[PDB]
Amino acid sequence: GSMKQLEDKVEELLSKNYHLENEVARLKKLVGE
Amino acid sequence: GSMKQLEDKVEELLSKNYHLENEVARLKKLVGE
Repeated sequence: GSMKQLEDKVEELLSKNYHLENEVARLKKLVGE
Repeated sequence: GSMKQLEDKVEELLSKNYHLENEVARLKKLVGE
């Protein structure tokens, strides 16, 4: 109910946020060194 | 109440998701061409 579905929606975006940010870090290493 | 605060939390992650993904796209252009 509510919280667990809304929070599951938030956390799912948190998961791709994890992926994007990690992807950025990897790319910015090549656009870094 | 609930929805507007939970959804505001989701949408805020959606905002950085926008930034990360955009940042990835820019970086992957340099790690692309």
